[PDB]
Amino acid sequence: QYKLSVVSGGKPALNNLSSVTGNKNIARLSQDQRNYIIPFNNQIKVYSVETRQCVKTLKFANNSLLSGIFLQEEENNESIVKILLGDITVPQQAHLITVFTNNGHVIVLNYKGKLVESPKHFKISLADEKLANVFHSEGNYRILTTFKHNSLQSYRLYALTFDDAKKQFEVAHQAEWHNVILSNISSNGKLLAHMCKDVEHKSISVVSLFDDSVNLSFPLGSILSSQTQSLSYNTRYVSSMAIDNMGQQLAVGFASGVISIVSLADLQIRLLKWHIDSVLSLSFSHDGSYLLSGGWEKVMSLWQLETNSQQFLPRLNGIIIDCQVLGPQGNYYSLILQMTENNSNSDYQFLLLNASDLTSKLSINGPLPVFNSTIKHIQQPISAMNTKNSNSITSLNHSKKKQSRKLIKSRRQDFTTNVEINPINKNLYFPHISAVQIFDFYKNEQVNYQYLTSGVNNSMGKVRFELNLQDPIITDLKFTKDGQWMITYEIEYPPNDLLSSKDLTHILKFWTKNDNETNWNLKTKVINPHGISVPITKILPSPRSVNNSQGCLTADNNGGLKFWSFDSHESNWCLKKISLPNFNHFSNSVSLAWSQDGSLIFHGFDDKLQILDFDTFKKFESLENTKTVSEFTLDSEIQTVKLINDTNLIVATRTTLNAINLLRGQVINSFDLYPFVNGVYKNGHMDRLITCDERTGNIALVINQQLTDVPTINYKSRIIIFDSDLSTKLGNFTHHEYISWIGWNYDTDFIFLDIESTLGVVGTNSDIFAEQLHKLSS
Amino acid sequence: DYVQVADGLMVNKGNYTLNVITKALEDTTDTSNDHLDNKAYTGSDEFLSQYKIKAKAKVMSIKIDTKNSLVIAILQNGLIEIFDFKLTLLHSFDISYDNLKYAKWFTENGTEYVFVLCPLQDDKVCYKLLELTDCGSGESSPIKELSSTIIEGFSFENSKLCYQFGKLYKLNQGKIYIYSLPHCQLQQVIEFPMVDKLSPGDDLISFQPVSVNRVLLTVNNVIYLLDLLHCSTLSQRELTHVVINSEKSHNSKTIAIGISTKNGPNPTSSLEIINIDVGTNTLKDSLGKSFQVGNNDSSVILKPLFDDKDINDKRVKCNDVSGDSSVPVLHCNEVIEKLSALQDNDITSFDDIFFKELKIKEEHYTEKDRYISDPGFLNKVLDLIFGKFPKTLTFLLTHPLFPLSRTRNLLSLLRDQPRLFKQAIVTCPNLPLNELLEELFSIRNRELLLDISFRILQDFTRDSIKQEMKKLSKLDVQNFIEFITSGSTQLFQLLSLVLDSIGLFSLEGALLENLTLYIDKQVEIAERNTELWNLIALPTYTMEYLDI
Amino acid sequence: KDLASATNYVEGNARVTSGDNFKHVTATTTGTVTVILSQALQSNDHSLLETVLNNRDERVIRDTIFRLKPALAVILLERLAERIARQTHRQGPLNVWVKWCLIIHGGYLVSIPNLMSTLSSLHSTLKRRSDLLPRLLALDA
Amino acid sequence: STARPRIEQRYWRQYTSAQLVKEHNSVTHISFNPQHPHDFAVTSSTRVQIFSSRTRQVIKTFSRFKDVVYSASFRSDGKLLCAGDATGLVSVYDSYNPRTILLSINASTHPTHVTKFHTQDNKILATASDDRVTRLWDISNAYEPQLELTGATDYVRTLSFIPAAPHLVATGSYDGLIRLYDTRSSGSTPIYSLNHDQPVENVIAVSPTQIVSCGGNNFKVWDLTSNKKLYERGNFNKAVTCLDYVENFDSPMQSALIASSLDGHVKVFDPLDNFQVKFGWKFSGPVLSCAVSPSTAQGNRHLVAGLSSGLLAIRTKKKKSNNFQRMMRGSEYQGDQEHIIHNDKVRSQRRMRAFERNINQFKWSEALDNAFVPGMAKELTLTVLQELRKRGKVRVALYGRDESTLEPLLNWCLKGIEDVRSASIVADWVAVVLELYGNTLESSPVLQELMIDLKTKVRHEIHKSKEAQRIEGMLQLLT
RNA sequence: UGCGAAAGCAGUUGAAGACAAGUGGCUUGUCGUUCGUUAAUGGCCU
Repeated sequence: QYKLSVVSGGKPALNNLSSVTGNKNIARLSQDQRNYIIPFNNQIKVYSVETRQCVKTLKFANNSLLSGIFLQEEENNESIVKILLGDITVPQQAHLITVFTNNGHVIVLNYKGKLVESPKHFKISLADEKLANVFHSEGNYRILTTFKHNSLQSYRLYALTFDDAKKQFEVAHQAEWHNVILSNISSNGKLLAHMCKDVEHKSISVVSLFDDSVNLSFPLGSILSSQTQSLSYNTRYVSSMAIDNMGQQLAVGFASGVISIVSLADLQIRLLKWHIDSVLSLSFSHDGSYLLSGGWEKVMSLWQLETNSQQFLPRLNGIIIDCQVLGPQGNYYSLILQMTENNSNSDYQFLLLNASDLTSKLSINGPLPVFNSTIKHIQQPISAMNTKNSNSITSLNHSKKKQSRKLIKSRRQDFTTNVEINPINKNLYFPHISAVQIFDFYKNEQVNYQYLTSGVNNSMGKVRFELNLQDPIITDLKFTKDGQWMITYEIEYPPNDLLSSKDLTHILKFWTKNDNETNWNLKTKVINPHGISVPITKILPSPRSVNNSQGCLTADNNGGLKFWSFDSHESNWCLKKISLPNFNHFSNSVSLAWSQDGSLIFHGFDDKLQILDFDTFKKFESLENTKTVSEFTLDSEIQTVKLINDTNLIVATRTTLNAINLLRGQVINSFDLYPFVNGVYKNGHMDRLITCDERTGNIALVINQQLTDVPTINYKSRIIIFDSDLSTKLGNFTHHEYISWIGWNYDTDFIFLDIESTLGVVGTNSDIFAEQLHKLSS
Repeated sequence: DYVQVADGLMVNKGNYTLNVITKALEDTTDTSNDHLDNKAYTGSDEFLSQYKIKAKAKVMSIKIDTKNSLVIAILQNGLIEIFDFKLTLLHSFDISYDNLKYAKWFTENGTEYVFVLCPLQDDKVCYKLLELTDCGSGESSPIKELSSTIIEGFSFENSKLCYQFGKLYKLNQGKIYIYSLPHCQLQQVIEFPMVDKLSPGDDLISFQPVSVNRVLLTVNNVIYLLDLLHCSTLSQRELTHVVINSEKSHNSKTIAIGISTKNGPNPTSSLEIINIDVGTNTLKDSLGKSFQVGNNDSSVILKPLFDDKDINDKRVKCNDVSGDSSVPVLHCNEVIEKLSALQDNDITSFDDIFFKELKIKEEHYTEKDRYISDPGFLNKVLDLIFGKFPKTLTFLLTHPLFPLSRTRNLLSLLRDQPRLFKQAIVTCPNLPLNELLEELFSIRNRELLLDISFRILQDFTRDSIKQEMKKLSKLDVQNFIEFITSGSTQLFQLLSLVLDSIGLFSLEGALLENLTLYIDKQVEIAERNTELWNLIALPTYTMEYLDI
Repeated sequence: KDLASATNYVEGNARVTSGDNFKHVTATTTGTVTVILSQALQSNDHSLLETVLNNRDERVIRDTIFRLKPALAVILLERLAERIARQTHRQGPLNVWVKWCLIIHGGYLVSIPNLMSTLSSLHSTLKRRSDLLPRLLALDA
Repeated sequence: STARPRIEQRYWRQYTSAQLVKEHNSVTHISFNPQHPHDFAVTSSTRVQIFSSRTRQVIKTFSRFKDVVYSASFRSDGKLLCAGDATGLVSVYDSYNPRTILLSINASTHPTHVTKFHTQDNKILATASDDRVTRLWDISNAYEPQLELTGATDYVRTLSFIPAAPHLVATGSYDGLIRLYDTRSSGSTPIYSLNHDQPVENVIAVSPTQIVSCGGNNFKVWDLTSNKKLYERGNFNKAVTCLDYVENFDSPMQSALIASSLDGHVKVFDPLDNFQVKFGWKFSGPVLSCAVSPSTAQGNRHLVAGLSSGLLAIRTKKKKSNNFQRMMRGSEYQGDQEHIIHNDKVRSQRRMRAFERNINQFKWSEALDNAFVPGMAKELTLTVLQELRKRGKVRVALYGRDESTLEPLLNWCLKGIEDVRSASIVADWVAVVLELYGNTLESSPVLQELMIDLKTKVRHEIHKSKEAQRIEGMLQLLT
């Protein structure tokens, strides 16, 4: 009765091609600017901008029709690169969109109501392994193609020509060049500009594509002044650029933060200077009097050119990556946030905002997970320094070779994310770096985003030396599982080169929400329980046995345990009972368990399963000594002690499995675990890997890593479901892509999470007059 | 599923009262009663009585007589009140009701004319019951239930003659059908090893359970779901479980089949005619504290042989789970042959255990984690190496690295060989703090003592250390404190342990003042090496020299 | 507020406390003052409680703390915990007050079963102090 | 986009304007207007003084009594007032007009100690002198009472009624022995007596079901529907002199009752959770007659304390042209009877300060300067030091300063090392500045005076911390 | 860079190609180069 069904949405899937872009955004509007056609990795979303909802999705698994283009195993780099508005084949005749992914697969997708099940899966001849773009105007569409050196691609401008041979589009081969380090297209597409690197120095060209009009090249050594002839490469290096639609103005945003403006005929130099970090986002208006700029500071800054001044937008809560205006009269700013508070994933954030009061309409998220390391081609953006958030200019080949060969020669690849599920409304919390993301996966979006520290997350853009002021990372938060409290615990760091910079220090607090609001109010905080400088790593919440989920027992890596129960005579949270066995050793590989009726407390220390009672906080030493065994000892270093119900149990160590019965105080069964995992985990991570059902056990997940023919970029989910304390392998669900965690949603189902972040689940005459008046309505 | 087991009318009171059981007796006239009092008069007795009941006040009692009637008796005053003989066949197991709770004239023939606890308060004739043999009176909404050998189940309530429910319950010849403590079921015992709890809301068997020992007298206590089953040839009542606010411990019901073991409390000494010794003192069933001891209906010590995955052909998609021997030899036949080789006819030499450890599974002369280990195989291997064979070089370097020895390690203080004891006091985590404490309070003070103090801080809790060191020989600790005051942080935290263990006053002043000087140079070395730790333009005119 | 952006962190009016403490689970020698301390711990009155406990002298503090009752020694030690919680600038002469209840009364607080529950102010405050005492000695050295 | 983040007993201690007026003798007890106690009377010797809720002095008084007077009591309508003296000729006369006397009728020749009207009837007045009998006089025909309420063993001294139950009069004598007579009875027996021990000081009825009596060094409660006590309190130096009760006023306590006990502090218990004080505030000695005003004082609310010396302490809580106006007339309509209503307001927040906006604009230097001034708060300075250490780099905050700017930092760490919560962090502050600024002190040898002064006081404080740690080590040993 | 723990433990620290500069040639420094080792006065609004 169980089966794989991958359901919910994932990443926005932009042009994740380092310098192979000038736009890196094809989230288009209709020509009636009311609905937003945005691609994903998992869907196509059509949004009503007047309500910020989805009027129609085109999911990437519901049709084999489309997903023959992308449902394969290792070639899942089928990313989506261009959207046009009308039928390309027929001349302008009604409104259904066309779609190109990275392989030149022409798709003609339906746009209104319900789709017709014949998408014209057209394909041009040469588009075998490429698509940079096509560029659009009336009639003529001109494809930018890439062939193969010094790590420079070759860009060619061919034309889609299609007049009467109704089953073949043929290219027309206008332009050729073989050297690109950075390129860009205009906001109307009628002009582009690239660089060439061709030594007596590097050079920059600006070319037309729809005529013979303006085709020129010039070395940028003239644009580089004597100050940047002298000083370092962060001043010599172009970070971003922009061109005008007219063809008389070229912005070059240099990596220091200066924004040069050069002309076309006379080639003057003109300098714009406010940005302190590097600049990544440069675009002109359609009239070319305002220059939109977004850098690593959290501000959206737009320059009026004929005053050379600026209007700000202070707190975008992230890092701006690309921005332009795209209204035909120029009323809508499309842009990409990134918010690199987690360096693991390139988790962007698509949004547009009005030009009226700069209010944001339809912040389009993906699910933003909290991994442990970089995933699969996760490069870092170009800053001036090799900071903790990104690498510098000189470490491009260095960091890409380091990450690629690290994933080749590594053996430690867990990145197991911790989440939670809310028993009020069944949305899943991604506890972010010093924050949360409450994702309601029923319609694959968010609801809010609360900050969870009193740090420097919000009120300051992180600049070149403040980037190493990382924010206090939270580890986890516990729901009171009536859905009432976020009991969060977080670790915090100081800036380095300080005597108090040694320790990473700890703080917990308590959050209450009503069912009305989506935020949480802070009830109380507790700064370093169990004394100072002690981790509080494993805390367990309680069922409705004691006071309708008021029990939360805090633990330690040292092995101390305290009990914590809410009360109302003291309108506050406080503790109940105290224990700190101060071992002079420590071990952060600790699990815990607790009985669902409230009887047994299980401390799974470093290979000793000590047993306390509930009532008196101590080791149960009764008055009989007839198999009242209140201390187990397991085979090796364990990571989980899990109780599925009050009779039997699963403990998990590094090498094998074991099952325990406690009414019948013995061991039961065993499965192998080291034939599955080699060295993949860090200690304590099997706890957040597997999570029990209320009835039907748990799903131990096989961690695999598919070898080359070192691991290649094929991956696994061959998950085998277990029922009722290690009894049946009743389903081996096969899948070609990775996994991080599996949780239980309360309809006896098991939601799993992909790294390519797709959430899924294994679970259970007057009529003619009326019609013609409906046609005459508009 | 059992509880704490021991012990090898008025149905709610107990001792300190007048007479809570004027109880019927087999091989007597009808009945008798005894105090640990009141009279036991004639209630139109002298019949085939096997049971007896009253009006639960011990002054208007009766004697349940097999003549279809129940006439009142006088047990306190002497003025018995009149009654009415209803049936004419057998009422030797009759019982009066409360003030209009449950009374009907279904004596032995299913003739259930409903009435009250009176002779003149009569109700409608609910005589539609078939030929039944199991008549029970429960207090859910007071209800007489009939299980019939025409097999059927039914229940009626004596409020306005309301037949609640009933179906065709296939009830055969059983042993003991008591009601359940939750009142919505009944433990109806099958003959030898079985007692089915049947949910008495629809006469359906809800859980047909098996019994660990012989079940002959099953009676459900004033508990959550606990019953007592007394065996055939004994007065032993096993306490099993499947009323929670003030849970009763004794004087719940009067039912057993032991050696005249009626009036069944936990302390069932004061009986009605028996006058016997006493038994259990256990309360009702707890939440989850009794079930960790009460391991009945299943008693075994077993484990699987580490079952692998359901074989996955992935020779094109290998898992990167080893560069070494992933699937090792878990051959129990090879392990049995190797252990029989170690305890075989070569046993005169240490080669008999060395070559057996070689011909056993791939343990690299010291290393665990090839868990070729069932509990019986493990303890027989440990017995053949702990027999009358510190000798072997492979096996006794393989066994400091074992987390499982489980209390035969009292021998470790007595056996005194240096390097095996050093490996055992650094690695194997089964050597208790008693042995650790006397080996610490040895006064030869070498790296053995350093390593066991490191082990006491690596494994042993401070509160157990304190309450174990509270009462021991004072001469060892005072001699060691004098030695260390004359002439390392493991020893200083052990000094903290013993100098919290000293108590308040039970010492002298000169030795402790010299210890105060020792700890004065301790505070000065502490402050001086933490000091070591956190230690670790142009003026107006000058006269210049330059060459010409 | 724009619901396309993140909501802001705040504490509001949360009760700030670290993870330590919980409440729910004829002369012939010297005549030093007793009955004024008795009527002082009848009420909670700062003026007369200061005129009895403004003391500084060793034998005076000894005789006062011992010659009062052991049924008030618990709440007297808790009131001295209140004093060292209100201020620790002037801590020198009143540390003597805090310490002599622990010195001269030894059996009564031990026979009292709930020490750390009702006494959750004093040793919790002194261990809040002595938490950063390794850090304080490191900083000062 | 978004904004920028920002980083009971209090009610009874916001009672102030506690002024003093010394009488010429002691204050027996007081009274309050029952319909509106915006005036109140105190019973001075040979005069009764009546004060308002505004001017807080005598607005009217009567002083043609000839002996010391004892009892002043308003009728429930609050128009006339009764006064009993030591002569035993109890006088009733109209209030808000002192110079008229309605009727002065003699009681027994013993001094009439207490005299109070019926709580709901407007024409029958209870008097009690030391004749061992109390009287329910009728002011329509004040020639003989209706009831010679006899049945006392000695010295009937304090009267009260039961509020909702009319026929029950609770009198109290100097025998314990709180009697409660029925007015339809013979006037010789109560239906039962309440067994107080001491001579009762006075008794009030705080419910129609529960009364509180006080006499001796503890006060008692008494149930009347079952003759039961549920409560006593005796934490007073002398006997609880007077009682008072109030219902439904503006506090975190719904209803209060106070007991005043000749020992400075007056205690404020509550029948919400069985009679615990919030906090009792002292006075200038033997407090004899002390009460706060009743419910309908409407904001402005006075507590008065007439001591046995006689000084009254009064502590009170107190909460262009027509053509231009026609030009700007439509300012208050605010959208009542028309279709839709917009609301797009930004809120004028709390007052952002100069140091706060210095943090907002990275003005770290003048943020430090605004921290280290005596005009700003000390805990504000601690919090801004903690927050800017957590926020920014102290190196780039101190990247160009000298010792003339560094000196208030050291001058305030001089007193802030002794703190409990900021000791090691201000030690880290001086640690950074001496970590990177030794060249300044070796050029200018000035501020090492404060460095060595700091050193000796921090040796004192580290000795203090060491001895505190070993004293809690004594607690650990005697656990 | 690897393990591990809020801890120490082991190593990279290469080469080629091209260019720049000082002196056809030589000498000093780099690379939005293939390969290997796990190693710029420019700062946040209504």
